[PDB]
Amino acid sequence: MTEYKLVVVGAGGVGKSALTIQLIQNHFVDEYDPTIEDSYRKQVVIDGETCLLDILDTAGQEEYSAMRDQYMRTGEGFLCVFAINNTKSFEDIHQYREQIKRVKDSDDVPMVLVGNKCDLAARTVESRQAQDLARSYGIPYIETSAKTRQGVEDAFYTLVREIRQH
Ligand SMILES: Nc1nc2c(ncn2[C@@H]2O[C@H](COP(=O)(O)OP(=O)(O)NP(=O)(O)O)[C@@H](O)[C@H]2O)c(=O)[nH]1
Ligand SMILES: [Ca+2]
Ligand SMILES: [Ca+2]
Ligand SMILES: [Mg+2]
Ligand SMILES: [Mg+2]
Repeated sequence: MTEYKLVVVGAGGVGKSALTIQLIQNHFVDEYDPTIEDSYRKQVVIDGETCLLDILDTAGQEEYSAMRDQYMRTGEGFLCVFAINNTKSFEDIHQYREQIKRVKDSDDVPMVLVGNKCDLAARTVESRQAQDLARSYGIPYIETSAKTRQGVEDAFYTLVREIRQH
């Protein structure tokens, strides 16, 4: 069947793991255990197509930045995650986009910009600001909460649909 290689990237603590685990395992991870690099695989039906999602859950802790080139090489689509209550994490997105862009040598890499933790009220990144960033990359912006499940399937499925447009 069709395999889609997704890679989840973004600053430490933005909820990359919580998002992936919510998608794959249907529960919310409340505790914070920084990730080195984990893999998840699951067969799902997306728009009538039975396919395999191979998802790489990457490290946001900057001390592991050396591992980025490797995973950006293999991945087919990238979920670029920031947290809506973390302005620095939003600012950090460009550095992830730029590296993906360099590694793929393409201004046309399947990506989705994700504003996570939308269940929290301490918002410092307004939807419109993120929409604008995404528009500049030519990609969708989707808000999510790994806690409530809001937008979680939408984000990952949209990334699959972006890979399909390429
Ligand atoms: N309220 C709320 N908390 C969230 C959400 N997503 C993640 N968190 C919380 O934020 C913390 C960090 O989540 P985690 O998924 O570990 O982040 P990460 O981006 O994978 N970190 P790392 O880059 O170090 O691997 C955890 O306490 C988790 O419960 C969300 O949507 N809402
Ligand atoms: Ca829990
Ligand atoms: Ca682009
Ligand atoms: Mg993690
Ligand atoms: Mg502001």
